[PDB]
Amino acid sequence: SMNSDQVTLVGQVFESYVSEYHKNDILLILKERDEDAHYPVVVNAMTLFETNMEIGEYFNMFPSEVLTIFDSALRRSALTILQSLSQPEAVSMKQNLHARISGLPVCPELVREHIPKTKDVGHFLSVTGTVIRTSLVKVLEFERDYMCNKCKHVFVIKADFEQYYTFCPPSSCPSLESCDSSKFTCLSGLSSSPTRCRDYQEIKIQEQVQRLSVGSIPRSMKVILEDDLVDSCKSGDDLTIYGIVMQRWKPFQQDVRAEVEIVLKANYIQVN
Ligand code: NA
Ligand SMILES: [Zn+2]
Repeated sequence: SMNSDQVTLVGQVFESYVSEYHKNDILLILKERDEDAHYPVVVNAMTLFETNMEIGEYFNMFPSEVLTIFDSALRRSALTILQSLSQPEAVSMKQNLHARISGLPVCPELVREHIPKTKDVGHFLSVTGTVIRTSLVKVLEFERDYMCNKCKHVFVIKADFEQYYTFCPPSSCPSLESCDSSKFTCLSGLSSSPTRCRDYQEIKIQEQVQRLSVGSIPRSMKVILEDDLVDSCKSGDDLTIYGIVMQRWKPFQQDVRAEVEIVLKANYIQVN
């Protein structure tokens, strides 16, 4: 992963870029009414990567974690802009901010007309295709709260995207004080204290045979939409999808056969 030295520089370069080129974009988000909704901030990667050389290297190396760092810099930039207003009570802070990457440097390794292959797993790139199928939006739980039997420390576990958002019970207390306790209790179903549930949607895109590069039989691909990306396209649209190539899988069981799948975890959708 990245050490604190690299995480600091990444967030600080992004924070200054946003606070200089997207000041009004954050102001409009702050001016919105619904505080629990998810709001995007769209950024041109090409212009961003030109301000700093290391930011583009870490992004292409650790896209998932760099995007997480970007979201932390958006909340700090939002709170700074909010505190600069003469009447900060006229707007409301928004905690669900997502950095959505658009405009990658145009090159064959990042902008694709074909379905990415196994070699491309883990990389952030764009795929252009046509929507052939959309599913209904589903509400899914992505985090579950637990507590320690010895310290009463409430912690959370993350649903594994690669295993279709399934949870695995831990056996180590992640409290600040080293607890040897392996006994924990599940608090997810006992109450609905938070609404930590996300919108989820699957679409199917296919290569466009009307393209010179696409041969006779086009291939298809599942794209996962989450948060504010759901309901952003319909069957028939021409989409350019920016995101991370990933593998979802289910192991063999007693009577069940295994299945592995290459999908695209969308980060931005551009309708053409
Ligand atoms: Na063709
Ligand atoms: Zn504990």
